[PDB]
Formats: sequence, structure tokens, C-alpha cells
Amino acid sequence: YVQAQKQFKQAEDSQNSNTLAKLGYAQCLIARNEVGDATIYLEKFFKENQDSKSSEMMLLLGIIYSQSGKSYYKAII
Amino acid sequence: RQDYIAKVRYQNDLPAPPCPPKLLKYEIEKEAPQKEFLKDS
Repeated sequence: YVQAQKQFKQAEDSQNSNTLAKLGYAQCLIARNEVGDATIYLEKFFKENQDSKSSEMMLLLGIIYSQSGKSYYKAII
Repeated sequence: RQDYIAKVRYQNDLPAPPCPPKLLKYEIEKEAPQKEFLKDS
């Protein structure tokens, strides 16, 4: 998980257009139980890329917000 | 005062507890299945 997350970060730094690398980075954050860190990274990516059609990213955001509970409105959206 | 007999008693009695049927949490409502589903390759 540490090595995979580092590799995903290096992939993102090499070419920022690789959305799949960032999604794998978030998945690795989830793997390391970094719920808050993954949430912050996902919010940063979504706010920078509000027009991106990453359906799985939005599904993961909704699941995370439902687990949080207070952010139900973003989860619905 | 010999007039009409009537008693006034406001009714604000609390009802008995309902004990409604309980919802069952989904499998994705538990932390471990959530972790397994999100960490899918």
C-alpha cells in the first residue's frame, strides 16, 4: 500500500492527465485506512476537476459522505 | 350557581411507545464490507 501509493503519486507527477493514477492513489489511501486523507484528496481533485466525468470517483465520494453522514447532500449529488 | 353541568379536562396524554419494526442495515453499512468493496481492483 505504501509502495503502490508512492508509485501512483509518481505517475501523477509524471503526467497529471492520468486520472486513473490519481484514482489508484485514492484507493491506496483507503487501503491504508486514511479516510480523512482520501476524503481531502478526493475533494481537491473534484474541486479542481468539477467537469471531469469520473463516475467511480463520484460514487466513492457519495459513499464516503454517507459514512460521514453530515455531508448527505454531497452524497446525494 | 344552578346551571348546565359540564366538566372540562384537556387531553394531552402521551401515547404508548410504538415499538415499530426495525430496519436491517445493508451489508455495505458495515465498515469491513465497505473496505472490501472500495479496495476492489
